[PDB]
Amino acid sequence: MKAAYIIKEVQNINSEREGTQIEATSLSQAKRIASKEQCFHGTVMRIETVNGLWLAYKEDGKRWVDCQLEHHHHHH
Repeated sequence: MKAAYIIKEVQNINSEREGTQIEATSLSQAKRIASKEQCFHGTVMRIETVNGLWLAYKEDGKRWVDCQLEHHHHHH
């Protein structure tokens, strides 16, 4: 089944902008779509859920960085 993702192209890793709605059948496929859709040299592509959770992002010339998906809990 397709899932909804949001792809953002941002100037800086810790920047926020409106993204674009995509559908993809896996996170792997969403990453392929996001890299293909990059419009500007030197920006960061980020994949989020519709609820705004960071899933992964990629700077130019670097590999995808996968982000932590679970809510925090106390370890002590």
